[PDB]
Amino acid sequence: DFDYVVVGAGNAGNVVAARLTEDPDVSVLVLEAGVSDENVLGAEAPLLAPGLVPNSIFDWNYTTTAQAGYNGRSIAYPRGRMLGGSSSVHYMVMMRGSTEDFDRYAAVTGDEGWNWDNIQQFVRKNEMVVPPADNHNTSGEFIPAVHGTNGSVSISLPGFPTPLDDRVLATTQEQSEEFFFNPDMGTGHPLGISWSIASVGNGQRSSSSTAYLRPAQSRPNLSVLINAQVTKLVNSGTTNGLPAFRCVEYAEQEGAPTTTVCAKKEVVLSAGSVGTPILLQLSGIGDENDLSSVGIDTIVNNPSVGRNLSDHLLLPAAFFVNSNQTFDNIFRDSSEFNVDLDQWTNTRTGPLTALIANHLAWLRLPSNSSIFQTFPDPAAGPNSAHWETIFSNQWFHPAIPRPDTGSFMSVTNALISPVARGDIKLATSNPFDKPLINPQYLSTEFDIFTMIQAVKSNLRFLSGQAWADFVIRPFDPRLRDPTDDAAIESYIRDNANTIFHPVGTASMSPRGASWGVVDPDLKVKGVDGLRIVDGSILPFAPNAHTQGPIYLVGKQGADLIKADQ
Ligand SMILES: Cc1cc2nc3c(=O)[nH]c(=O)nc-3n(C[C@H](O)[C@H](O)[C@H](O)COP(=O)(O)OP(=O)(O)OC[C@H]3O[C@@H](n4cnc5c(N)ncnc54)[C@H](O)[C@@H]3O)c2cc1C
Repeated sequence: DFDYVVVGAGNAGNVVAARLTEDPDVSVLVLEAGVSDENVLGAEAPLLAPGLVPNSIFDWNYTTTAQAGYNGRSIAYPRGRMLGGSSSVHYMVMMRGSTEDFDRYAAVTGDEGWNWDNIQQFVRKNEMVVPPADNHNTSGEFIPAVHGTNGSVSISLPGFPTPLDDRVLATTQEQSEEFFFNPDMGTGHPLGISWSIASVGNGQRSSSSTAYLRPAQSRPNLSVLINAQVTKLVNSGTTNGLPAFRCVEYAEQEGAPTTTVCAKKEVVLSAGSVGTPILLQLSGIGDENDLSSVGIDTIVNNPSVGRNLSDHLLLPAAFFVNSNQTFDNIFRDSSEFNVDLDQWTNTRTGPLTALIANHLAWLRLPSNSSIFQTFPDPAAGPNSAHWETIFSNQWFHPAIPRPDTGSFMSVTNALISPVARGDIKLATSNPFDKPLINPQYLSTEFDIFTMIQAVKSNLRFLSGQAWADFVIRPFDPRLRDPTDDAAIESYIRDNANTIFHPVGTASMSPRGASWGVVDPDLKVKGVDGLRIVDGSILPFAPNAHTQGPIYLVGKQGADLIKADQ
């Protein structure tokens, strides 16, 4: 049998599998619930990413419970269900977080190994900078010294330019008190307006399966099974005075017979922020009251399982623009799409290599904001963000289809420092039934107050000279008057959604602490022979879209595992 098993084949799970098998005497089995990523056009051409999920064979098809903060709406909660995990369906944007995120992870676990300086070594293992598809001069768009040159994931500057780029840059000069330029987020200082960097190499997706699992596939000590959903972690004995969890049961689908396999050393859960708590609950590790309400016997009582869920909420907003160079028609006119598909297929250049956004703004509330009279600042620290703004050359909205007429740019906000916390729980003890995902969006005065300010900021930005001949009007007339707080708040609660960055449902904490699910070396508290390496362990939302930090976790976690061999 195998030394390790390998719970999901995702953003962090593929790092662990590929790193452990560098040593030819260590065998790993990866169990992935989903299908192959191989020759899925929508997962290779960057521009086609938004279409892949939610309603599809590549998605788990999760939704949230009804949100009172969103006037009663449930929203889709997409997750990738295939080789590469969510790294095969994401928008490829790459950044690591602020220095304050990592120093706070160190301070709260007691382990200086997490921690901005000590983590930089993994950015170098993790990434290499390669040319943008259009091969433009990237001089002054990032700082080469703070990025990798030899690591596994290919990253680059935007591969196709847009009419927004020069206007964003001119706003950073016209409006520099509020919107100054940031040369590179890799400094650990996220604030300001920076050029996007994305996990794209040679005009296509660089994902965790392309970058780690595929090169490693010729190894005889690595084994990868797809269509293999783990349905139970099995309490396999008692070792080191604790219940041991080194066996798993897996099946192809509901109703099929289950296969049992064991690890000699450890089972590694890399099922992500939704997949990991629910699997623990299904195996009897979680809140005793919740488990017995659904007919499950508790083996380890730990109420932190599935709690402390943080996410970045999303606010979308489209504006009509005077332009024929937006990406909207690629999605409406088949001739145009096919001309750009041909160029992409033959040369890996043109519109299909384009990103969701070429520029990103990371922003704070004023130091004397009235909200601070009743909330302590929820930012990771004074050099970190309250919100983000993302500028796209088309219509972008997760819940409203692109209109048939009009050219658009969109201004999407993400709330980076929420006060809200939610949970993930079981509705039933059937591993094939969907979970109850309740992020509790806009359930605090800080969260709604900040999104109102975010909209006023968006409107000062679009009112600059650079936009005068370009922006015509908002798609939604509630975005016309920046002084009308009632109209703005109505807009936010009818439109806010998610930007897909859940963390925290299996939080790491100090050894012995009375909250958290894992120790700082990522071992499950109250159990022997089980380790968690994915997004679920991060105890706070970072200053980053979450592939960047999650790859660092995948990287320290592989080392943490080797250190106990
Ligand atoms: C539409 C969307 C857009 C996004 N946009 C971006 C972006 O631009 N940039 C960015 O940085 N982040 C983005 N994200 C964030 C990022 O993709 C995730 O935060 C991160 O990749 C997840 O890392 P992971 O290793 O925790 O989980 P995953 O990559 O989700 O992997 C978990 C794996 O576990 C498998 N699994 C789950 N349960 C089981 C089981 N019981 N048995 C077997 N297999 C199982 C899943 O099928 C999956 O393959 C996006 C995500 C989505 C859904």
